[PDB]
Amino acid sequence: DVFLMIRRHKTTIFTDAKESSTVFELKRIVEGILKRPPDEQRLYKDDQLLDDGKTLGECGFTSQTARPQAPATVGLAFRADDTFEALCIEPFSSPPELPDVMK
Amino acid sequence: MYVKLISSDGHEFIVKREHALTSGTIKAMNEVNFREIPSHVLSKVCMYFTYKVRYTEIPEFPIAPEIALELLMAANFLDC
Amino acid sequence: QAARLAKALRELGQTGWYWGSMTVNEAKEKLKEAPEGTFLIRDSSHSDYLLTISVKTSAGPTNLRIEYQDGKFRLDSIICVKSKLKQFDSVVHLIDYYVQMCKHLYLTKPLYTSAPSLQHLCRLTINKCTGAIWGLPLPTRLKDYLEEYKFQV
Ligand code: NI
Ligand code: NI
Ligand code: NI
Repeated sequence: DVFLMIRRHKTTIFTDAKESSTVFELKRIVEGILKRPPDEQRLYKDDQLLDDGKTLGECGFTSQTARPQAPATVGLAFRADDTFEALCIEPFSSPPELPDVMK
Repeated sequence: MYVKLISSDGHEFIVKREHALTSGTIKAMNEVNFREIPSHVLSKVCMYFTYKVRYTEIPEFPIAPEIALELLMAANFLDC
Repeated sequence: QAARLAKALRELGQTGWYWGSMTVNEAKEKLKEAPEGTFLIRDSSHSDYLLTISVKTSAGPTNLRIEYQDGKFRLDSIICVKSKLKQFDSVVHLIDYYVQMCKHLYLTKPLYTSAPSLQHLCRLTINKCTGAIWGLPLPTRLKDYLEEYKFQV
């Protein structure tokens, strides 16, 4: 298994998949949750657009690299009428400054 | 199958219902809004859920010192 | 003495890496494929000893017993030179001491019986950063919780 965070705007999906499963199959997972078909989805590893036919392993999502405790991020962009929106992921909030004693 | 957990800052985390039930609080209470738990904390909570379910050789669960105090309070609140 | 022993065994139960009545054979089977330094504590099957450290070495799992005498824990003085041995009220402290000292006995990562609570994992993390619990922005109940287990492992 590979452990993933699928992220778009302010949405984050925690899910797992086989290293051997494909990008398309992951889109089918996204479609079940977020109700948008595969051809209205683009998935990314960082800035790299992921091809439907590649397995997750071939995209660089390995069980060593995508653990339950430290899932790998897949970016997600939807169709926006006649095009695709730009890939955009809202950062999580910033932690406060450490107390002094935690030096 | 899935539940939505919303942080104070409005980030929406979609996690397997089974995983979310790791929290006794969540188990007790489709969406849950956490008005007092920000996304840098809630995100790590969700990773904890995955880790706990998967490990129920258990690996280390690393926590940045910078989130540790808030995470402790959240974990205590969530009963996990 | 019983009060001290009670506190020590309470800490040991809180670790998540105390395996109780685990047999010698069970420990070796568990550590067989583990990385070097991986360790657990279990009961000793030997009359003279309370507890044993089972640890993976580069040559296979090995066992180092812990003595408990005069209200103090120390490593096996039959194996280690008695004069070079530190004595501890707390057996988790003993382990923590050796884990930190190689950050002599090579101990790295404990073998958990099950997944620790998130609360406990946060406690370990905070312990790595400070002993000054009184200065932390936490409710008293959570400070009390930190006070109960001050170790980094
Ligand atoms: Ni955005
Ligand atoms: Ni020795
Ligand atoms: Ni002591």
